[PDB]
Amino acid sequence: DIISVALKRHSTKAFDASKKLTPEQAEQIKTLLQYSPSSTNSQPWHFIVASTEEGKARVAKSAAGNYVFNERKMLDASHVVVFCAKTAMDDVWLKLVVDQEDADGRFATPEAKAANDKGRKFFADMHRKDLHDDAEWMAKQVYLNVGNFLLGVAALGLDAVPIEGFDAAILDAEFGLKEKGYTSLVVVPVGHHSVEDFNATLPKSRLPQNITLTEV
Amino acid sequence: DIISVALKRHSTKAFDASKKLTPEQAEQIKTLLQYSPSSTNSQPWHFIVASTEEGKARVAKSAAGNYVFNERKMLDASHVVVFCAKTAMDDVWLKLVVDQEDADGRFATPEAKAANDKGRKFFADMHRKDLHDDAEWMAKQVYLNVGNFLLGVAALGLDAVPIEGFDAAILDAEFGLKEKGYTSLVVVPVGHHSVEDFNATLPKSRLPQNITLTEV
Repeated sequence: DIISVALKRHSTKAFDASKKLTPEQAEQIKTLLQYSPSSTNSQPWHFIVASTEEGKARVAKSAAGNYVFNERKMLDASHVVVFCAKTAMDDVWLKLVVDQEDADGRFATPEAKAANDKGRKFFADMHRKDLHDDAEWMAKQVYLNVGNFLLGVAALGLDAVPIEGFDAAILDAEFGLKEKGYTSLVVVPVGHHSVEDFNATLPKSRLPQNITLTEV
Repeated sequence: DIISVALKRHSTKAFDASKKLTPEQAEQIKTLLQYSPSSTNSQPWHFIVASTEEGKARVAKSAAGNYVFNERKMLDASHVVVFCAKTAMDDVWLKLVVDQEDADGRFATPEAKAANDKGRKFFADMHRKDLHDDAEWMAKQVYLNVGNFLLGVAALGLDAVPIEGFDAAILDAEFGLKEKGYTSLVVVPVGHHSVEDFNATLPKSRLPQNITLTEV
């Protein structure tokens, strides 16, 4: 029951370090990351999945200064996913996407492929040429992926917490992201909460629909 | 099985206009919209849910020019959700949120309420005062909501399609959004796909994880 899932999930504030994902769960979270939708199937993303103690420690380097209050979340979780966006949408990437759709059998003719390519380039060009906002456009797709992921892991029975409170300059440098054409946006530790997760026993709060919703 | 849901959902290209969701089903999609997470529980969003012939026709005015390929999706679907972001993060909104958390019983002391406000304002100020990107920051939270929503409605057994191919200036004007403090970002028609939805049976395509994913 997905409504139950959405109401019962919460942002975990403390993880049980003794509780790890099963091998199947580890495969399943990667599937969730991969199969998120995105505008034009542009998939303008990279994920770092940290499962080792060293890998997690490397990510937790970003929980520094004002962000130290998120360090233990990264360290004690089973798996920590860093969601990264491309910094620029280039034609090489657009070619990878369309070539992949072709390999998967989505095009009946070379002319269907070309038309799909031209449509995708229309949207990309709107951002990278007209509005000069392709960085933010791609970042939006990554945040969409994040929303999909949080509901997904909850439906798997897994605890998680989305994290914007991290130093992306430190995290980018740690994984050489800038040179590779990426930048880190959101860190999401995943696992099982401990008894120290104070947010497990607080009521969920949201603004009333009277404020956020209009019907016509 | 949420992985099955993830793999079997698709972007609907043709809706059965004879198949309306009940008011009770609409209640569930409104719950999904409301209960999405967001940075600091900022909830910097408004939703228009159009379900009448005239309501959807109003939204569909935005699918003009190069966007006519999306017009029929907005007209034929049962319930069409316009995701909107706030255009600026104001102090009044921040107070609304923390007061709601208080009303919902999340603070045992005044200092706990004050701490939550202070933390929230730290992030808000980072965006609106330092980076001058609060509009983009909030739009990112709205895209996260969209990701949650697309997986959610799929898990309810409902078809949908996310739409960026609309003229947001036209949609904003039609619903007077800008002077209200909002701007439209994504239109999501929801309903049941028709047998003429070619995309319901086309193979799904994603880049392999060997490109997009790094394990450490």
